[PDB]
Amino acid sequence: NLYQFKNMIKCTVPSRSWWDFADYGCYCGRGGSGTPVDDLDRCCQVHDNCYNEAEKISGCWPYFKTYSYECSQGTLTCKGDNNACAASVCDCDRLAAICFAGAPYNDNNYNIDLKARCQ
Amino acid sequence: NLYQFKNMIKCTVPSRSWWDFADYGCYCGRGGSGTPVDDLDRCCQVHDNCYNEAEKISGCWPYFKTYSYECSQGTLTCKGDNNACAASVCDCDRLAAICFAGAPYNDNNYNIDLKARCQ
Amino acid sequence: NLYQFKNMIKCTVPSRSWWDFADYGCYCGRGGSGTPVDDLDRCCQVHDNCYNEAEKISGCWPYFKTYSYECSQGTLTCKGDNNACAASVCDCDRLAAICFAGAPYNDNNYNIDLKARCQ
Ligand code: NA
Ligand code: NA
Ligand code: NA
Repeated sequence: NLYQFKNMIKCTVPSRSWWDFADYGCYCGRGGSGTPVDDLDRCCQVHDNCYNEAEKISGCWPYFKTYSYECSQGTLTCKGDNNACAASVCDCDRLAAICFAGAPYNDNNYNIDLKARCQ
Repeated sequence: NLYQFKNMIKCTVPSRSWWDFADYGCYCGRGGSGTPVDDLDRCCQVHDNCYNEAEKISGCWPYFKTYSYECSQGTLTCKGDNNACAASVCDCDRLAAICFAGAPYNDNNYNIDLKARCQ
Repeated sequence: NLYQFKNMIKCTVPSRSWWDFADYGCYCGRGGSGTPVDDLDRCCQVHDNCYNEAEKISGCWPYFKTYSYECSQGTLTCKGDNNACAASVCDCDRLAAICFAGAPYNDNNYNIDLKARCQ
């Protein structure tokens, strides 16, 4: 669910706010089209594609679905007790959190004009 | 709930992204005031008024309430097993999805400046 | 939960829309950094800090957590039947609703450019 994704992010990028990732580029936190602005934005595009695949499971609603994971400080693991939807969503969140940790953050791509940059 | 509304939209307007409707005009996806910018925006205003009416039912929370509906490809139906809140919310979502299918989409009303257009 | 906070606001500031508070300053409805733009924005900053403290309770997710409160027209009370997470979240929402009622609303701080005002 949304809060668990937020906490995963806090596990891997403890210095940045969840808000820095909530409105970046063409895909982070909002938007589903256009050319990704930079590598971080690409991470968000992959995450978006990942959630769309999980939504194919009947009744699977990513932002609302609770799952079992663990952050053993810096390290993320999706636990084996998860159902199909949970496990899928947990995987999507995990991979994105790790993707966000490696990508550089360009302050200029924060809170951009979707009409001007997103195709 | 939010995901079911998203899927209703995908049933009736399969070509557009849910994101195209999430930030349009003065009423689509956000905002509750000002003069609607075009016919599509009017659809969103009617939907907003519809959710406010459903919220009069104790404990009825539109974006969170799950309901029974079906999309038999292009066609939408709210199933008879729904409680009062569910049935109401399902109706609101159904009528808007169909409204969105007929209204033309003006690219210029996407992600507008609420301060500049919304009274 | 989100809808209950919205209703608390409607209890204390019946004249304004929930939307007027959903995108104001650096902290209302979104953003977690920068210098608060005015007293209303400070209310939102305190509310944000309050939710972060409640999130320390295992499994406590503010926007999703349902609680027991009552609005006896103008007056707000968090009922004694709430668990730790509920009671905390209810308190955060109550204090903010009352804070919003006293602070003046500056139309110029609505839907601002986060890049330009938020540090
Ligand atoms: Na690159
Ligand atoms: Na017309
Ligand atoms: Na002051």
